[PDB]
Amino acid sequence: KSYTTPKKNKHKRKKVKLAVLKYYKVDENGKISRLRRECPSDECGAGVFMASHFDRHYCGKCCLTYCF
Amino acid sequence: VNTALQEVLKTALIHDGLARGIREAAKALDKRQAHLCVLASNCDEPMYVKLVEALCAEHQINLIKVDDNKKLGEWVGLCKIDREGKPRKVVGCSCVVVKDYGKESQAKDVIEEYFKC
Ligand SMILES: [Zn+2]
Repeated sequence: KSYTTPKKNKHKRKKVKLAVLKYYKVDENGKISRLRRECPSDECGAGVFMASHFDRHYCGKCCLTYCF
Repeated sequence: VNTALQEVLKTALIHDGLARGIREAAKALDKRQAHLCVLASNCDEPMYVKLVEALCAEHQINLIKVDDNKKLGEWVGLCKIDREGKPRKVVGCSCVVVKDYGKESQAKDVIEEYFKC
């Protein structure tokens, strides 16, 4: 049943409520001015959102990390 | 209007042409695919009312007003566990957009006649 080495947990995804509010920035106007950019590759759709990082910009399902 | 909307959502669930979910609604809005939607206004939403009205009145999307959001999850049938009874282990939904394929129905014609006028 139990073992000696401690079991490392599998990365269960966290619980975030109303997440879309930090993706589409809410300005004064009713325009969806989103700071998250758009992936120029046509293999992935425009809906499929990318990754937001600090020294790079990983794309969607294209597996192309558009670094600086 | 009630039987028409229930039958339209029923046949949309039959054909599975609806992209349910706020995320897939954002996919359809960014991909410019929006005909009609279901919305519940004046709820206990702390910030979401302005956001959903901003994403609704931006790209000619239909408007409908429902009282609260926790009963919105019964039209599309989210938590229909034990269908032989009133569902009880249910959470609600914010909005459901439907890309309708079976658009021709019994009274959706006069619903869109109201919508266009
Ligand atoms: Zn891409």
